[PDB]
Amino acid sequence: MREIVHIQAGQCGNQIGAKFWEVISDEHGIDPTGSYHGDSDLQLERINVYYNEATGNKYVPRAILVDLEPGTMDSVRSGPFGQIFRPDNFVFGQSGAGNNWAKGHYTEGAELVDSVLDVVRKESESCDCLQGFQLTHSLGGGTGSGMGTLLISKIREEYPDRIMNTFSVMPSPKVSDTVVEPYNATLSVHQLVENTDETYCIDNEALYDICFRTLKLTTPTYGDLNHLVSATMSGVTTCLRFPGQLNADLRKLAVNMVPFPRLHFFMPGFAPLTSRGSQQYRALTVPELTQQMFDSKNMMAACDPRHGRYLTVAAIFRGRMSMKEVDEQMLNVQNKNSSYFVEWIPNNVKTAVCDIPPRGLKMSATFIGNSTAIQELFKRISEQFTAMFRRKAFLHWYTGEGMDEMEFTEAESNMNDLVSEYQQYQDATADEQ
Amino acid sequence: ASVKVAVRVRPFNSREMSRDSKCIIQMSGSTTTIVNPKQPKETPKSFSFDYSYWSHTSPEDINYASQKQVYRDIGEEMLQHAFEGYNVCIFAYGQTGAGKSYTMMGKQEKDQQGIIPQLCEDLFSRINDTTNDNMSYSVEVSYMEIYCERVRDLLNPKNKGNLRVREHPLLGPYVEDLSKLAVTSYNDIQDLMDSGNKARTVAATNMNETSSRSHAVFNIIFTQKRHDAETNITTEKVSKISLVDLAGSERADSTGAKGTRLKEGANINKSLTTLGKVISALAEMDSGPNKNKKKKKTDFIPYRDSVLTWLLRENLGGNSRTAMVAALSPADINYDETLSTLRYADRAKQIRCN
Amino acid sequence: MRECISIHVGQAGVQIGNACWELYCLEHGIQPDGQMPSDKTIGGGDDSFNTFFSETGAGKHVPRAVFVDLEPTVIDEVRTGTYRQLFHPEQLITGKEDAANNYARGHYTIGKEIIDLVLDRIRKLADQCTGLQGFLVFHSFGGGTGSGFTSLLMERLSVDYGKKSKLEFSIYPAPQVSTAVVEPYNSILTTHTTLEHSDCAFMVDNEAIYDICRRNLDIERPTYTNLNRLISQIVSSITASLRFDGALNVDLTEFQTNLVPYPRIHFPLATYAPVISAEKAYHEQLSVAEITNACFEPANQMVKCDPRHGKYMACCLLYRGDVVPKDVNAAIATIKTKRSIQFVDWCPTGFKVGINYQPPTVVPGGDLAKVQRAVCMLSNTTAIAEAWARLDHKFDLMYAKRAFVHWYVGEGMEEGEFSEAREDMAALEKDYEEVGVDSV
Ligand SMILES: CC(=O)O[C@H]1C(=O)[C@@]2(C)[C@H]([C@H](OC(=O)c3ccccc3)[C@]3(O)C[C@H](OC(=O)[C@H](O)[C@@H](NC(=O)c4ccccc4)c4ccccc4)C(C)=C1C3(C)C)[C@]1(OC(C)=O)CO[C@@H]1C[C@@H]2O
Ligand SMILES: Nc1nc2c(ncn2[C@@H]2O[C@H](COP(=O)(O)OP(=O)(O)OP(=O)(O)O)[C@@H](O)[C@H]2O)c(=O)[nH]1
Ligand SMILES: Nc1nc2c(ncn2[C@@H]2O[C@H](COP(=O)(O)OP(=O)(O)O)[C@@H](O)[C@H]2O)c(=O)[nH]1
Ligand SMILES: [Mg+2]
Repeated sequence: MREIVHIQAGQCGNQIGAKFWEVISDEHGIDPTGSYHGDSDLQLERINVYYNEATGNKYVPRAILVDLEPGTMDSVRSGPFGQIFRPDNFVFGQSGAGNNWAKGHYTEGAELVDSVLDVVRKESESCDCLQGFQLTHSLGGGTGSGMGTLLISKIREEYPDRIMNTFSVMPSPKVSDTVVEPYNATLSVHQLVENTDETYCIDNEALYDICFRTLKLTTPTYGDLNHLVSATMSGVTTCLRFPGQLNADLRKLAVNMVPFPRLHFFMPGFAPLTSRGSQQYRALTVPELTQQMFDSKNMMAACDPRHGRYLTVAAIFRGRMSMKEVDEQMLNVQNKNSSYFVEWIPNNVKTAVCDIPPRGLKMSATFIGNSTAIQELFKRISEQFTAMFRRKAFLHWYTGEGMDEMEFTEAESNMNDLVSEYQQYQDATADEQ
Repeated sequence: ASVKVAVRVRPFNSREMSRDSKCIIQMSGSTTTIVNPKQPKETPKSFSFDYSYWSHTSPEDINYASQKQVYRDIGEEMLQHAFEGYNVCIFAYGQTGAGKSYTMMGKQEKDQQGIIPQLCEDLFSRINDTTNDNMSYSVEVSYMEIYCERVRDLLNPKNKGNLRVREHPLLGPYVEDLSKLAVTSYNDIQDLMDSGNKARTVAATNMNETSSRSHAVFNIIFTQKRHDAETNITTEKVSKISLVDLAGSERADSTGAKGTRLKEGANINKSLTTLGKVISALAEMDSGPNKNKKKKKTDFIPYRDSVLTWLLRENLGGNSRTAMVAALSPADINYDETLSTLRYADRAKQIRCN
Repeated sequence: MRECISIHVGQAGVQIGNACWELYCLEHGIQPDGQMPSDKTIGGGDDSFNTFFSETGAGKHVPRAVFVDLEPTVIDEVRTGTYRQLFHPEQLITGKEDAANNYARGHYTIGKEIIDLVLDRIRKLADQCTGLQGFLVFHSFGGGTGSGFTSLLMERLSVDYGKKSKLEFSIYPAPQVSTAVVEPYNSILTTHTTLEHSDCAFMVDNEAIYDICRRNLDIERPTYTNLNRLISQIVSSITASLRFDGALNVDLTEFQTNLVPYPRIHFPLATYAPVISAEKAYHEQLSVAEITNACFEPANQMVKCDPRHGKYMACCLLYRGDVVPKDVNAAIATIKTKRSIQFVDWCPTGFKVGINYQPPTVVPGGDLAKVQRAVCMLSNTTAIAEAWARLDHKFDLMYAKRAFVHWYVGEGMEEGEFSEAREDMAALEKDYEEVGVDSV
């Protein structure tokens, strides 16, 4: 039994995790009270992947909620699915990080890390065969970055062989709500590239553009972005919970998408997306899904694939469909857009097909890209970093917590090195003399 | 950045001579060829290396690679490089009983010694000879072990905790709270090496009860100090000479134990693969500009894929000389281990034979 | 008497086994639950043919097979599907993770501690037997479970059952269609065990079967079920000589004697001629000559290779249904006069023939038309090297930079094994080239 432990630290991660549990409970037919009222027996075939059984037939999510402030915890508990969680797993403090990485990692998180790791150990011991971990956290700078990387470091030390997964919202240039984003982003990504095994980049600007252009919404809110991220998260772990003609377990992906250990930053996407106004005019089929899948506007990281080349791609289909159609469509995408794909790799489109589509769709698809452009997402942050590190703009708050200056330089150098390896393989040729 | 690879053959030991033990490795100038013992008559597989050394039989006047000849070939030139001011790295690789200690350390009688005693003795002698009233030399040493991608101290008798690794912006990678003791003569170095080799982590496996489980580094830092009279000493050049003991590559069938043994074997295999990749790309880079000239911008060496290649960043490239020694077991019983050793030795710019 | 053990490893082998056992139960009259009304109604005969089933006292029929896997998701479908009551509950499933498309994980990190149970179950099955003839291992290249566990299991069974034949049926990577990024590594690692231990390893390709489905069956969007049914028909045609009466029967030892000139060239292609839809079943005669000619058409081959770019060195035609030796001899005489079909100078006999009286059985809800006659052609030919050669090219482009190797070395493997496998495949290709050169 492949079962996963879920953690959620910070405000953004907690909100996304709440919507994720909403979506998962809807998929598996779990009421907010924790009881089953679904339709098909297949929902109970692999309920233990995310849930744990409780004596009165009930089901408790295998979730651990973390935050330094109590507001997000109260908001989640005072919510639609607030009562589904285990109260003993609500570990939190009473002093916020104040958008301070040093405060989250070194001073305030050091006191709580023992409690969160004790709860994580209790949850992990009960599992028959643990597969991996999940952790939702934004790189804004508060509880998320600091205590998330602390948790990843501790768990990687404790469980060196179980697959680690994270879902993160990168900073954006046009959408920003705090003044110290680049520092926290660089400091967090140092530990992420050191420790994690898969990280799925998410950008608020891309989600807003998807909302305005593809979904044609008028006044999007955070709920829609959490909905999209939840769709991606559910799509990634579809083959552990339902059967299909071709299974794509998390470790299969870990082998397939990652050529070298450090290039494990991925670009997510979902299809179909119709805007509730052009639903009648669209023909939902595998060729059309593939057309929407490899479109620049449909990716959530705010990067242009046309400004790079793909190292790897994974298309997790869900529904009843022919394998010839999928294979031919992936081959056509390879041949028609050959200039945007790496040459050394003979085939770089992993394929997965599941038998149980979403609740209200005949078929759906999840996209997991790995391309060079992603450099442009990191590169901009580095520029901003220099623009505030040339003068030590706000470092005196971090140094107060006991962080030396050199750590910033180390993290910046690691950023630059990671950018250099994505370009290493991105000019399209490599020969002549 | 030039890489020179050497492979050496050892004599039989007491156990091998006690049993019915043949010789299976043949060497001609620079080409080494193996022949299967349990399936003859197929085709002795052949490889080419930068140096092939025959110390098997005895001082056989005809083509017998003495220890001093290997020293003059590798260690003396790289010691000249170290004295010039640039960095140096030396690797030792091979399975248990393959005879890598016979080359690195050698016999204790100091008549047919290893690379390390000759290198240290010549270093101290040249330091003594040129020590005039102005030029001042300093030598310091340290010893660390890389175990499951964690650095541990071998000289300090504290509890075996994991030290931290940092990147100084100018001095490059380094290790925090690493013990560093000064030396004056080879006797202190020998005592430190004995204590460190006693302190290292080993475990019993299905091939040897005291098989290595971790990589090791003996770093020696050499500092020059000019003493012109004007107003300054001008530290001038700081040259590092590093010695690396590499654990043997492992297959799960040989080490079938579950738990810590499998994890250790996997980490050793990953680290060795990354090290070979880095050395191969380094050799290609050295060959190109030397002959080709295409500054090829800088391409990119994956220097951050492991801790062993990360700590030795300043010695493995930029401007320095690298070398490696692979010991071969001549017995047929260890044919697979020897074949794996040659297969690893094929790295660092494989060349053409026949 | 005449008994074979059918082992299925991985998702591909398990699903082909589902199709195979569906077809066998349909052929023999055994209902899914495993009961057989024919014996109790008649009280005579031997409809419980021992080649695939064992009969208990109560009248049930347990198939002779073990369905090994590492993901519960596939075997649990069988354990709760239509045929839940057919099999022994000893399905040999591993309560752990998958091979993750890693040969090492299948071989010697996760495969261990479960191979003992698989071998013990095979020991019990063979001890129940009295006239065991061979094994039928179903797997597929390109997968960690397939390659690794088939290699380990074949090694153990060769050490334990070295005197018994071991047939293999496998799916090879297509020239362009592929559903994973590490298929060449897995196939190359499978080379060094499929060659030495298996006595005759059969090959199929998905792209060729898709083309067959499109051109003949007129299915524009086929899925894996049709491919599995075609493979099941091929295996049934191969094995029919051991069960039903026939004028010219062929045993497995006869197959190995006729199709294998030298030990290292036991890798023939297989094909089925009358793969025709019901709509086009009319407007045609489907005589012996027509099906025999259709067998040698390049379009009808199930591996993407050109027969015209080589020379046949062995051919074995297994006919089923209303056939007589006169028509077969006439068809072979017709084929021998064609210039395109070129035969080696050292095989003057050329063709082997067998005939059986049992026609093909139509699976309900399938796509193959009812036909009075059918033929399965096995062909040892030199063209297959091309299907190998392209794959090596893929491997080369993936090994000049050590991409994805660290996942394999992190599970107990060295980078020299890749070179060992590459040289073994090169030796196989050179031997195949050597065989076809005309003598003087
Ligand atoms: C015409 C019809 O059938 O109604 C659809 C619908 O109109 C559309 C527009 C839906 C609709 O989605 C949105 O409008 C939307 C807006 C912002 C962010 C996300 C979604 C729908 O809301 C979403 C909803 O989707 C689901 O039920 C999926 O299962 C989805 N979400 C949930 O199950 C869910 C559960 C609890 C609470 C909220 C949502 C899902 C997708 C992947 C993995 C798991 C779940 C459906 C059927 C519709 C509506 C209701 C209008 C779409 O749904 C998705 C995300 O697949 C958006 O584009 C698709 C295409 C559909 O045609
Ligand atoms: N003909 C046919 N081929 C299949 C089928 N299912 C999977 N395949 C092929 O099998 C290949 C994967 O190799 P497998 O050995 O089957 O993978 P697996 O059985 O799931 O084993 P793991 O990789 O360990 O999960 C894919 O490239 C598919 O093309 C099937 O049902 N029919
Ligand atoms: N998608 C999403 N992003 C959010 C939400 N709230 C805040 N953010 C992003 O997160 C960043 C702030 O990080 P935050 O979560 O507040 O840090 P925390 O104090 O650890 O919780 C901002 O730059 C926002 O872009 C939300 O509800 N949804
Ligand atoms: Mg599988």
